[PDB]
Amino acid sequence: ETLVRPKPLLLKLLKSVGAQKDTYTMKEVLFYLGQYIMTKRLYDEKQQHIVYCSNDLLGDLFGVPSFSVKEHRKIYTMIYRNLVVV
Amino acid sequence: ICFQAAWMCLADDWT
Amino acid sequence: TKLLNDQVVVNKAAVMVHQLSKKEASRHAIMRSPQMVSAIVRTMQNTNDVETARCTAGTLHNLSHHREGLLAIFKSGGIPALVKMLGSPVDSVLFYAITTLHNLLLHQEGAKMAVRLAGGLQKMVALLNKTNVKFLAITTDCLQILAYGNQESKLIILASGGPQALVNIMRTYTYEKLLWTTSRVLKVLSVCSSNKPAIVEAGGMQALGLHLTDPSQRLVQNCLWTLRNLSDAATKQEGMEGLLGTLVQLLGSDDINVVTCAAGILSNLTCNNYKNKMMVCQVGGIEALVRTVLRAGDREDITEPAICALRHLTSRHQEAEMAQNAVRLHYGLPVVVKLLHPPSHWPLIKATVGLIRNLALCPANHAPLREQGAIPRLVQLLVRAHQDTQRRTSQFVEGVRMEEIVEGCTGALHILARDVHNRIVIRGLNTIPLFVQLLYSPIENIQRVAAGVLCELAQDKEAAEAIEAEGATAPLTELLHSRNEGVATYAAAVLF
Ligand SMILES: *CC(=O)Nc1ccc(NC(=O)C*)cc1
Repeated sequence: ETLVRPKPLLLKLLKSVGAQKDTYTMKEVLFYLGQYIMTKRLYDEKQQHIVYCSNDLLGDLFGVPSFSVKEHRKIYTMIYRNLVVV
Repeated sequence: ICFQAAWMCLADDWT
Repeated sequence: TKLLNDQVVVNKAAVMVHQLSKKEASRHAIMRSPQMVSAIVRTMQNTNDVETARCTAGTLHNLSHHREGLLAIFKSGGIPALVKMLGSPVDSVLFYAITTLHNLLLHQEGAKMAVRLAGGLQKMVALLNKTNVKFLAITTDCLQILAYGNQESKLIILASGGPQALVNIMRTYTYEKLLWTTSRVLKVLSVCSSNKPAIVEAGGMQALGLHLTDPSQRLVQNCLWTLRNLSDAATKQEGMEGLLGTLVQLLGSDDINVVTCAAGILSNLTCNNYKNKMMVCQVGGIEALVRTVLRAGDREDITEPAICALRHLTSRHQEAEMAQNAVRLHYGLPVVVKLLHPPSHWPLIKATVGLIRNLALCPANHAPLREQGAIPRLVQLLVRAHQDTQRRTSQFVEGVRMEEIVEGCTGALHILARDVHNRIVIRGLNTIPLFVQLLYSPIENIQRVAAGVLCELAQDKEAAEAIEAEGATAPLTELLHSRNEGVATYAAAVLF
């Protein structure tokens, strides 16, 4: 359990799926992303490791046209910027 | 589920 | 003395008694004298005047430096009156009352009880807001005479706001005999854990450790044996960039009782605050803790906090990747796994597996963890801890929950199962039967990593055959509604 507030860009991702708070235990952040990418069907049914976040809001947070879920540290870096640090 | 398994496995770096 | 047995003449008679009570061979019969001391005492409290209240108690100190006048004041009961004259605005009185009381707390039994009965504790703490270091140093000593060997007194120092005063005594003055007596007082108020949150919450620990250069070796130790206890509240406190730099530098001091203490704080201070465990990674402490385990050896009191601290640093923050890499660039991976082997006890092994689990987060560490012989040593203890839990039904021995060795070892095998070569080792040791026997465990934390380690094994088509031949059709099926979300996610992942 670790509390930290997301930057307003990411705060709209969790609002648009079912959240309303500001202080997230750094799990719901991933959780409501695990529903933002799973509901809109943003992956590739052949090889679902890849997330096609092109013409979509998710491409504005992580840069990049596409990426892989197995690139753990690359996506975690994309978290700590849309997230309040010192 | 192939995306569900890998993404849940991404959440294993924070646990 | 018939003088005393009489508000204008006591101003006179208490002078010549002050004079007669400085020569040690001429003050022999002025203390061993009955009524004279009795008539004083009460004309000190029931007084409006100043030079009366000054010269009244002005002789009480002069009566009180031989084993005669101390008893004459006690036998005539002045020890509950002099604590009324501990709120006197006359700075003379406070230096004629506190100086008097301090003598009654040296060679006088029966005063330690009568001072707490009268109410001097809540009075002497209201006096630690002065600036005359003579007054601060004497009064703080009186508080270490009443607190040592008494639990009912330490709590009276609590409610009196005593904890925070001694913190700002450290935070301000530079006089050692003040800072040492204050450290003498601050420990005995921190050995029992009802007196500890109110110390750190007043900014305590970042003021005790405000002494890094001070050649008073009976003071730095008197500050480090305090922080080792008060660590339970710094888990949420912040603003310690000047203490961590002090502590992380002391992981190499010539004494072994500071390496034991400085590491004992960093563990119980990085436990779950995102910044401090990201601060020692910004001062270069991720290395100094390694070359501290390299220094210890078979001394568990050092490695366990130096591992738990290193366990806290290698997971769940931004600067965690260098914490997982730089532990091997400084040659830790050989010595890390060699702590699992005997004679390390369960507390260290628990922290040791937990580190390796976090150490396997980085991909480059997968093989040097494999090549150093860690995969067998995990199941070598995963089987002993598991088969001990069963023979009890279908509890803390040497301090461990025992079942944490099951979650810790299975959770560390699940991360290393990401590497394909390690799966030939995890399966090549006949552990698919065991991992399935953990899906039935009533504990929530054990089912996740067990359902997760099979999912990493099942993606090998060959290894998926054995699991289905294990009787794994109901465990990873009845877990499909697990409130603990992770259990159902992997259980369905294996099923498919
Ligand atoms: C389709 C499928 O189940 N793929 C699969 C994907 C990922 C993983 N493991 C991790 O992501 C850690 C196992 C199996």
